[PDB]
Amino acid sequence: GAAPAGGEVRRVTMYAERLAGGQMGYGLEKGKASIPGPLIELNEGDTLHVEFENTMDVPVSLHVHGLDYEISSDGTKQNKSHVEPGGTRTYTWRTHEPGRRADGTWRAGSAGYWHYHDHVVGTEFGTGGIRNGLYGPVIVRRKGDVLPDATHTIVFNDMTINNRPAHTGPNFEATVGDRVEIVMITHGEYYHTFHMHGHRWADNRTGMLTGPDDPSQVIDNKICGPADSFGFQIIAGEGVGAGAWMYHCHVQSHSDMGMVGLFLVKKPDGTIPGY
Amino acid sequence: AGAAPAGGEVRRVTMYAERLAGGQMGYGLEKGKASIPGPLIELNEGDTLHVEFENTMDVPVSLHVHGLDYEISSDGTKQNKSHVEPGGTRTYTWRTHEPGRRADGTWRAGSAGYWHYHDHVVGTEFGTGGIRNGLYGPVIVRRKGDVLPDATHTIVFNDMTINNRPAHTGPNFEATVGDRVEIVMITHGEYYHTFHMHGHRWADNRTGMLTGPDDPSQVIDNKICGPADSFGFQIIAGEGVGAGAWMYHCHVQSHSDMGMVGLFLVKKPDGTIPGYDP
Amino acid sequence: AGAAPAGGEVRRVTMYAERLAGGQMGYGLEKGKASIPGPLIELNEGDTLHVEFENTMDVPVSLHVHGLDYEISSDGTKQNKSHVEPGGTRTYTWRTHEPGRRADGTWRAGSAGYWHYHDHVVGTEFGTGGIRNGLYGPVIVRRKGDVLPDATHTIVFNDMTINNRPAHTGPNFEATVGDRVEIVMITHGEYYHTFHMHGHRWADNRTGMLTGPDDPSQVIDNKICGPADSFGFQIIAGEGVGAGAWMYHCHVQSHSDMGMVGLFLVKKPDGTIPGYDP
Ligand SMILES: [Cu+2]
Ligand SMILES: [Cu+2]
Ligand SMILES: [Cu+2]
Ligand SMILES: [Cu+2]
Ligand SMILES: [Cu+2]
Ligand SMILES: [Cu+2]
Ligand SMILES: [O]
Repeated sequence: GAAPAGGEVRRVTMYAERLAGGQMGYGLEKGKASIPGPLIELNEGDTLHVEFENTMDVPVSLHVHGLDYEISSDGTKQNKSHVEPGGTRTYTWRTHEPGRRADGTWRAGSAGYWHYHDHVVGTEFGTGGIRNGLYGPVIVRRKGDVLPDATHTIVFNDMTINNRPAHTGPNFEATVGDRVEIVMITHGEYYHTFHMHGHRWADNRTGMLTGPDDPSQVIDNKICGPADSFGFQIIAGEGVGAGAWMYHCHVQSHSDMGMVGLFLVKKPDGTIPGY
Repeated sequence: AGAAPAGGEVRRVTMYAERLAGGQMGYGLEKGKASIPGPLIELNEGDTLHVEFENTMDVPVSLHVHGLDYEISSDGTKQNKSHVEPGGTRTYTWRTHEPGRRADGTWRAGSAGYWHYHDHVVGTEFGTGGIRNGLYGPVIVRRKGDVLPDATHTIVFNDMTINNRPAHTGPNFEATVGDRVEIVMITHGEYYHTFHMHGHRWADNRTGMLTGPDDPSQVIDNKICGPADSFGFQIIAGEGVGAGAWMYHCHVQSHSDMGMVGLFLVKKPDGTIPGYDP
Repeated sequence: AGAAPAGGEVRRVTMYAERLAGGQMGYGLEKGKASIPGPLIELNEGDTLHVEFENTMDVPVSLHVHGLDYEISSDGTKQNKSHVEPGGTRTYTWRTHEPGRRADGTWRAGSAGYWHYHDHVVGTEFGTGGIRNGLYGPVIVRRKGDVLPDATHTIVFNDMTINNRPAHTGPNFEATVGDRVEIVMITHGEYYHTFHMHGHRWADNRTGMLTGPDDPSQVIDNKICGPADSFGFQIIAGEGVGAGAWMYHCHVQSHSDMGMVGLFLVKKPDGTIPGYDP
């Protein structure tokens, strides 16, 4: 389980659809929109052509963080790269490996925990579409990056997690020992502090120290604001064992009002103690 | 300088939750000795700590810890039946570990860092009322080799207060030029803050100081922080700037205007402070 | 083009505080040419700056700097008798230093970084009124060997404004594809912000560039920031993405909706911007 060298041109169809009760979501297939939208992952060097269709009765767009795009795939009304109702457009995202420039400085690669979202619904900064649920995670991996057993996306969108009703999680299940990858994105109006019980991570690209010389901070509590994105991998229950491990925003009124879910770590027989 | 040793001791300490003057509540290591912030707990990586906990209050209370190892039975949440009924007792166990290699080739981070414990049960199932009342405290886990300070001070931005104190009442912390001073900085509650120190700066990393010339960590004097963030650092008091009454404060402008200010009082060897009135 | 030299020279500038139209206030290096942000001040580690300061206004004002070394007499605070009366003058003295090894074996962090200065006295004793009015500016301290830019631009999030400008009025900055553009980014006031740049990214470290393949610093295009935070980076204009009208904005949704947006206009060599249609 280690990511390869990138460099493939790949193609994906994507759709924007209305969901129940005023919401809106991205999907890989019509009738399959989700909140958050589909996970996209790539290897540094890959190119991705998103053959995008707006099935909605209002204009919509797709704007991505981190990845390379020319201005024609900005996905903004300002640069006239939104999609009209019933319309179709191909968005192109590219990625690159790190390397030394001609001027001698080091050019950072595209790898990271990134995300895409709408930019034109409600306002010309996508305020309505993001509130409605038009956001999704993008993982760009670097060659040799350790691959996880599972990937789970947690989005703090105003006072919700993934636009869900308060105090309804979501929960994620794992088994003690699993290598679990979390992708953490924030949207909207408020700052938050994402906290996990039982587990901790490095505040750097991959969430893991690169070895004994990495001076990165090891934390279990990270402040974050609109359009911030980070990720990390942990070994479930490592050093702490099985249980219902809570994650939540640590802003006191936010947890109290429902920004909480469970990381359910099972013992090899499936049981979870005290839960 | 003096350095932390390797860890591995199994330790035991009694702790109590007591009601304090003015609606407050605090932790302490001996009866009648609770404080806000609670007592500084110091461990070397690999140490174990058994907290024999006693709740002397009329409300359930708990003890939850950041960053350290613990099993689900020491979660300190009502959700996993780990709170302490009024008058009750419970042994909370925290463990730590050193960094090292896993079979998968990845590096496992250690427990070292600037952590903190708080209540999870008073007021709400997230300790909102308990934190407000003052049930928080710092925990430092040291890695083998860490430089040891001449003194450690704990600054906690709890909502609009520093350490639950009234506006414009510090706390003030005294040192002499040349002292190696360790700040532990915790934030709690509802609001974001930015911690700023006049005349001093630190590295935004684990220890607060650069490991050497190849360390790319940013050097700052202003750090945004939100509820349950904890970071720490060590500075040489007055290094390159001299003695005097050096302000620390939140840099959110209405927060400093309203009293989130204290004084780092750096003295000359003779104990005086140039241009300052006690 | 080129690289920062080793610092060490003693320097002089005159700085003025002036009233500006619309109730604003600004600093400048020459009378009648105050600006918001204030004039950019550049030093190399080890340089000393003597600022002969004149307050041309009818209320007290001060000059306080982040990051740099100063004695308590150059704190710029009323609290330490370091403000300037109406009509008065005062020499503020800033020092900087190189990184190095201390006697007790630890590494002293240098002064290099993206810093800033601002008033501490107009409105409140934390300069709440001066900062609102526009009394802030950038200070760069470079390390020996730092790459130098083609151009430097200062972007200041001051409450719900950029550089005290009306909503949706920029500023816009122009480059040519391939230009090495430095950004100095400073936040002031009451609110937290998230600084976002379309089509470009940087490392969240001191220089904003990874020191090499061993640098673990995060790469981002969105940084949370709060009052008195300062960071900076250098980017290659259009690098890997080309020409266009690339927006930068605050990504807090209502903040962008209500004005906190500008444009990084990157031009082809012939000077055109494809599909720029204002
Ligand atoms: Cu929150
Ligand atoms: Cu965005
Ligand atoms: Cu504050
Ligand atoms: Cu907590
Ligand atoms: Cu903003
Ligand atoms: Cu300041
Ligand atoms: O955006």
